Amino acid sequence: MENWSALELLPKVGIPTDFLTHVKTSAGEEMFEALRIYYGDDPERYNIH
Amino acid sequence: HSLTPLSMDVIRLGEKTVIMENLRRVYKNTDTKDPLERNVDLT
Amino acid sequence: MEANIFCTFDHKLSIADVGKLTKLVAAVVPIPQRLHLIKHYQLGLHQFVDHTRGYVRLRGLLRNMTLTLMRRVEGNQILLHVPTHGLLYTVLNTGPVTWEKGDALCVLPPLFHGPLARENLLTLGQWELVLPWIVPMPLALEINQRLLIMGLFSLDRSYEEVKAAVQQLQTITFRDATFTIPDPVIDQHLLIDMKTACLSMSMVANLASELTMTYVRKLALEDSSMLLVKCQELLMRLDARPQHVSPDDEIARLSALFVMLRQLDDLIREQVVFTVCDVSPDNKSATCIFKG
Amino acid sequence: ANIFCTFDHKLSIADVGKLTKLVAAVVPIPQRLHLIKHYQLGLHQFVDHTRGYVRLRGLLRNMTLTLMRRVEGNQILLHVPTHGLLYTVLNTGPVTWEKGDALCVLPPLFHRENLLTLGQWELVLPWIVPMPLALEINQRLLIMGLFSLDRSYEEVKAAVQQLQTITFRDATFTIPDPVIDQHLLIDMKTACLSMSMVANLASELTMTYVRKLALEDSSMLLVKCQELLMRLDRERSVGHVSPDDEIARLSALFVMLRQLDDLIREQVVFTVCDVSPDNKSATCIFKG
Amino acid sequence: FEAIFGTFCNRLEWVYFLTSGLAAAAHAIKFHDLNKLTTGKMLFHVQVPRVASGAGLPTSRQTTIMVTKYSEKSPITIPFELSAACLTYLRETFEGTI
Amino acid sequence: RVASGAGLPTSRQTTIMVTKYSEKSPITIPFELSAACLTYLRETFEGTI
Repeated sequence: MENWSALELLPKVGIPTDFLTHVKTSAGEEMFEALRIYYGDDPERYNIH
Repeated sequence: HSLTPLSMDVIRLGEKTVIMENLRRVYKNTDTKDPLERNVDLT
Repeated sequence: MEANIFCTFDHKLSIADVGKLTKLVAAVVPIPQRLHLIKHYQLGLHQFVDHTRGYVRLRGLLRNMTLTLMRRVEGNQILLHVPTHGLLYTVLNTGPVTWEKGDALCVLPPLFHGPLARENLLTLGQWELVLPWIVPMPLALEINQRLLIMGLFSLDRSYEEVKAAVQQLQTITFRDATFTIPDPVIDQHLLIDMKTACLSMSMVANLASELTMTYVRKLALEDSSMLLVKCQELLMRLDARPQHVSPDDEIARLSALFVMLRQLDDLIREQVVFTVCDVSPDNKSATCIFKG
Repeated sequence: ANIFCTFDHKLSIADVGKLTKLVAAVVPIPQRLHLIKHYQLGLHQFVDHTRGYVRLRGLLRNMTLTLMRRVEGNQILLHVPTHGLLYTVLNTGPVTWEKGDALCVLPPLFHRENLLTLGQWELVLPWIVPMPLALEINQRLLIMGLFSLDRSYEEVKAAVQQLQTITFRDATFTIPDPVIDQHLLIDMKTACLSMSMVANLASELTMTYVRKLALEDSSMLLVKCQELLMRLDRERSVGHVSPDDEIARLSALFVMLRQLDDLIREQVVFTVCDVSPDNKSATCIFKG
Repeated sequence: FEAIFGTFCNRLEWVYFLTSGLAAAAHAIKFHDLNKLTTGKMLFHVQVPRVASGAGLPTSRQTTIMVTKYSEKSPITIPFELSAACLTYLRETFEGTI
Repeated sequence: RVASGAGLPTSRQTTIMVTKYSEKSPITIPFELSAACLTYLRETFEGTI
């Protein structure tokens, strides 16, 4: 289980992202080992504990 | 009123110079289907 | 009212507890008592879960409970919020049921879903967060109907006669999912429901007009279609000018028959608690109107 | 909580003037959006020539009900009310409201001054009617549907003419006959056959289930139910089954009464407590 | 120990209407209060050219005709959502800590 | 995402997060030294040529 909230809070490196197919297609057809997809604004990153 | 220089590809054909455009970049990774790729029916 | 409820935990929550309890924000959890401060044992259905007693018992306890939406967890406090009628909330479906837009949602105890894992949550000691299922109305009254028909059919039958029929009745298929009703015992409450069914059916048979009785035979003489074939087939193995024409008799009988039919319908129909109008395309949450 | 409606058609002075007369009336839309097209406005999208009143009554149940509250331009603004708050609504049905009525929504039966037409489309709004009149209209329609197979007789013609006419406080109007070209529309037909089928299945199954439950506890109620059944059978006297088929009969009974839940039940939508002298409009508390 | 070797985000491309080639087909006008208008139209006064012909052949006197074009309306919309926690931490800046 | 027309559904903003994991693949090769080389590598006898 990955700590996605730290990934959201921590600083990131901005990269040109290249998927051959649509992002939703390569996510939906299980190209990636671990995924987290959410819609809207997810408050989970704000409750630091 | 003012103009801004920008670069694009141009084809010269029959004394008309025409801009060539490719809207791939608008619809990439978006949820909306590109309307220039369509379905055509035949009976 | 007590618009907010504080739930305090006696077990110290690990990092994993706080994480998984945070992911559950906006889930629908019930409380028995509607009090401003409660202890974590009272949270959820685990206080009542008891598989030797039947599904109808837990259904009866649940339909009387007070329902809340989970909010931000802090140190040993969980902060449950009671929704109010007519307002708009975001609700979470931990259940495996699919929600389509415009659905009317009911609360029921969980059913058996194929994988058998069912995702036990927050097993603190030997307490557990057993959440109910938030189910759309069609499946809700389908399970209530099948449960009533099991009770009504299987009386005075032996287990050999019963077995295949109730195996077929327990399984429900809904939107390409498959669920099974856990423990359909012949309760005292179920016998009360069956008695109400019998009285309402007696009054339907007695107070129905002759028009309401004989319409199908006349249509069968007149008409032929697959629907009418099925209707006739239901009557088959037991299978003219009106001598009285009375609009007032018809109106009296029909206004009484609708009452009896509502009585018979309440045995199947649950209380709508939410109505959805927005569904996340991953089917993990919805926007809903709270109803009661 | 405002919903924007836009017109895909050329509006005119008379259209906007016609539309501004409705600046508090109840308009239902199929589902909640922030920006909808006028085609979704009103009940016109659902109208066809094969299903009719019962189908509309079912469809109108799970629409979202809205009040019109401006015309800014080529667009119409709609406000979706919330439960318990007090709102001003326009009466445009066939009757007048008194203080403290419970108001219901019905698919409309009469239709000129209201009708905004554009491009084969026209704004059609439901009736806001007090609960007793909705119940009585409903029962009258259903009884006219059950008389539909013996219109060959003059007394039944007279009885249907009496059913068509309803009088309610200082108003009188004829409910249209659900039988057109001697034939009943598909949904009224299936409603009627569901009513008759549930009646027949009850009359066939009740004796066996009374016996089964009386074997458990022979309460006095079961005595009176069994006596009533025996009396019914004496009246019928003037002139074993498999487990699968028993379950089929029970399931058919219940699925048939599921067909009636739209007819037998009746939602209150507005409670009225303030009326203009004109009886054109009232302020109501919203139920939803 | 387990190691996180990097955390990354995508820098998406911005696209603008005026700087697209499709914009060449358009004449773009910003109108402050479109929301007021119910209908809007443009007036075209077109001259039709003619050929003087033999005295016996008939002809017509069309110098100009006037043709009116009506604007076709098509609004667009898009939502964005902010959480209550986001609004709290944006608006109610605690002096607090780091 | 793209702004939509009237009466159509709108597209929610969605965050997709993925994790990529490293793979191990060690390599090995032996080499043998006999006792004779090990003893002559270290022992000397009067230092004859």
